[PDB]
Amino acid sequence: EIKSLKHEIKELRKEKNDTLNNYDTLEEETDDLKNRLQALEK
Amino acid sequence: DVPMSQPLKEQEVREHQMKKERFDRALESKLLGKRHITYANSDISNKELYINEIKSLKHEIKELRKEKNDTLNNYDTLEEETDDLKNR
Amino acid sequence: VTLRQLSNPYYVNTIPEEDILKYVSYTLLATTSALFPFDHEQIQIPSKIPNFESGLLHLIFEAGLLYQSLGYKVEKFRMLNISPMKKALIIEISEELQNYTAFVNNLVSSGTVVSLKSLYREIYENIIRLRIYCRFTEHLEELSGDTFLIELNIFKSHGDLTIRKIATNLFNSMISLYYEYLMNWLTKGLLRATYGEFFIAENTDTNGTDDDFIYHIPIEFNQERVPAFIPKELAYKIFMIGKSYIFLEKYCKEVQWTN
Amino acid sequence: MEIKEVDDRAELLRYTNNIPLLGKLVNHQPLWSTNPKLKSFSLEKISAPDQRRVQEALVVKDLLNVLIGLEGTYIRYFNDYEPSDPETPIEFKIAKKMDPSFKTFSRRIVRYGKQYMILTRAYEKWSDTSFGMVLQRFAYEIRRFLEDVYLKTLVERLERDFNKVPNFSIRELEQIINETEVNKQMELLYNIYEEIFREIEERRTNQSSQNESSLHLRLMVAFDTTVYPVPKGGAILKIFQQKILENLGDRSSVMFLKKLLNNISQDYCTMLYEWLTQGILNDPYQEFMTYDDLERAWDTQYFIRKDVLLRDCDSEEDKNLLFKMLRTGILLKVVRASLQIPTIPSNSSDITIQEINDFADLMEGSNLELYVDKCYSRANEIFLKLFFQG
Repeated sequence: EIKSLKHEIKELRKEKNDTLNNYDTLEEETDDLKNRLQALEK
Repeated sequence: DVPMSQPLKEQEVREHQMKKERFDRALESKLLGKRHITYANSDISNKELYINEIKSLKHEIKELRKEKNDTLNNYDTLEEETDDLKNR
Repeated sequence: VTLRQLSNPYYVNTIPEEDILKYVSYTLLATTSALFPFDHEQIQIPSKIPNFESGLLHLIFEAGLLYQSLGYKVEKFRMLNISPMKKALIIEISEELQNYTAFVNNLVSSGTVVSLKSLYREIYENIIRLRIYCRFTEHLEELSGDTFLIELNIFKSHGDLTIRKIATNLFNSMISLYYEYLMNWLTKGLLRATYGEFFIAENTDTNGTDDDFIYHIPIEFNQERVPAFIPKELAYKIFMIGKSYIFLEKYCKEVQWTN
Repeated sequence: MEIKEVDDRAELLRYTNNIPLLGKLVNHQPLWSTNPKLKSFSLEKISAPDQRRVQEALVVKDLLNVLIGLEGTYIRYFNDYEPSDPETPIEFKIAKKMDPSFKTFSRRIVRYGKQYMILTRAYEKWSDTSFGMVLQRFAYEIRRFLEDVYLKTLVERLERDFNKVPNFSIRELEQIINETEVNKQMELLYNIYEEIFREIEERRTNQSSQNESSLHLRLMVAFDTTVYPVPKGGAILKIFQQKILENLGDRSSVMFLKKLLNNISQDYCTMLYEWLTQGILNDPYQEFMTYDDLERAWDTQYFIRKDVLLRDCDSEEDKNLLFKMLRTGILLKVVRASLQIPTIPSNSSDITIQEINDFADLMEGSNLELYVDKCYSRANEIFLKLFFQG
């Protein structure tokens, strides 16, 4: 039953990797809007 | 020309050797079969490096568990920043 | 102009290498550091330092924390009573620790290294040695001298050279005292200060049959405790030598010849 | 660059047995993508030719940070990178606002740094006993390289040129690296490691799958066709040999190949010399192609590990040579057991056997056959004498 628990933990890791991909696209959007902020300020 | 005939002495010594070899192989297969093939089903273990338990995996699980939360937290923060900067 | 000027405004809020060294001296010495508030387990590094510099200082403070944990472990093991072989093992560990201490003291006093990369490359051997000693002390409080020598002979077969060398040193330091026990038993029939690490033991547990040992000869020969580097026949011969010596000294009263 | 505030705390990893003995025991620093410590500066502000020098210097700095396995400001770790996972794929994301030529140079240098990190984790994991001390030696040698060739040349050339050399260009840096050829050596070693890992995978595929002359001989000899998941013993050296067969034409390549091969197989040829001169069997890592039982009461069965062989032993000549060597070792062990001696001194006969120094020369040359025939005749002489007179 330990292998099933490890598989469930790997599924949780996959879900968190999906959240990390969401974080990465959020980060690229943040970089784009930071460039926009710097362009509109200067 | 024509194909040469196989020598008589040759076939005689060949049949003699073949009879002797058949008898010898029958007798050898009859005597417990010294020929063998095995598969290694054993491995060495050295206590100091030999892991006392693999439970560390579940420990690492817990560790990764914590890390998971951190990611989520970081994600939230980024969102805020994004939204914040978006308002700007 | 120089490249330093191009990146000057980027790191105006960073700590120079001078204070970095002045405070890593305190941090690696297990002492407190004002620039880097040092907890017993956490270095608590400020975020002003860049992340790659953060990683290199993480390695440096990892070496420092290995030194501090080895000091804690050696203090703990010195406070506890151990076998003389374990005592010599602790002595070897303390020798390694003080050698690394003198090494880092020479590095601090001299300060010839200018690039932290070359500094880490120089101290990498000592870092690996300290890591090996921590890996060893992880299970030191559990194993006995026999398992100690087993793992030492194992690591002497290891493909690496430093592990093999350390294992050989510890094996020699333990086999010295093992030969000392052997010589004591062979010269005086004494099981003194053996700590159960000797294949011959004394068994005075009598159940009424010859309580005065008129014929019992309360000496036991443990075949399982006989190491591999000694034959069972030779171990039995040693046992019989000691038993006959005790028999002559105690029963036959041949004090002068036995002496 | 604005300093961003994150809680950076270095702690020793509590559990280390799941970490290789040469693996790192500290936690990794936070990631720039997750917990940046400095506010990044946009490269398009310095992508102009007048500010191209600032961008080039920052790129060179980030590349020097990557070469040692650390992240920078513009070239950050990839999305799948996990600093707490030793087996996760380690890639990098380069800033999109970088100069194209600078982007290609940074790609080359980040490939070099990634190969460095991969080989680092490789020899760290190879410090385990399951890979065999031989491979461990190789691992050691790898680290030796990274401790004497890669990091040394890096710190001596690239850091110094980036610090105290004006007019320095990333093109000049790449040309200097190509002059050092440490990048080419790392590339070839990475190809070797990829081939080794693919061989491990192929050994993992065949999970269910794995002569009358042995019965003709009055020997209790058996075969051991057990395949290991990782190459061990001669199967490693053969790869090296095969690499020597694949690196012909380049002198330095074959030189370094044979150098490492000898440095690693020194232990194996020492063990083989011990087996052929004393019959002493000592294989704590299952790397020698000969082992027996009793480690029927007096007769022990010898098993020949097919995975760690030195040759294919498929031809009749090779099979007879293997049988002769095994019989020599068996006769040596029998003589030692009968005479109750730990070792057989060389004065027991008029025949002496010298130790092997170069494994490649022993393989390509017949001096191996010379030694084998000599020790076999010596053992036959000694055994016949002891049985005819004793």
